[PDB]
Amino acid sequence: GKITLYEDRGFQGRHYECSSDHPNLQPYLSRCNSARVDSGCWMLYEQPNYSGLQYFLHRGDYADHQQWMGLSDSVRSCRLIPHSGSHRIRLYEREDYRGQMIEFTEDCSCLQDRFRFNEIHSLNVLEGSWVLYELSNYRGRQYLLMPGDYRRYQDWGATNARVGSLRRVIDFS
Repeated sequence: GKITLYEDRGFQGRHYECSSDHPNLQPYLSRCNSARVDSGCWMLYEQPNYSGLQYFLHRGDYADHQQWMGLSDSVRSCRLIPHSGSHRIRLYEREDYRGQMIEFTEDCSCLQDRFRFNEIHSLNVLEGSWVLYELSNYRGRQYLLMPGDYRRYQDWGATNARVGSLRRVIDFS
């Protein structure tokens, strides 16, 4: 994958290119107001070491941080999200894989049309990477999910269990 991050909007100003995870962009990039993703899928983070607010970017041209729903021009680390050639996830009503479970292999724009709960308390990412969204239609706080176990909502970086939609991490090209 390849991404170029720019200090000013419209692909202007000082910039920095990444082709792998970068845990601390601060020396190389003082702010981020636009990005061009040439390939791969990326998660931008407000704080170093993959912490703070998260934002999913795929291939394309993002002329303003608002296009990735960025709440500010602070981008201080980024992950190259591993490609996968399938997706499967189990979402659970309660912590520790308890209660009702609903399984997905495709995107879901409104979890509540499939599952009566406003919250998911644990999940198992069996195949591929996903972005979990606080709100329906891929809005609100974003949480990158990579293959592995998540016994509690705090394991995906959330401060509560609210979930509204779920998206596979896929490069269309």
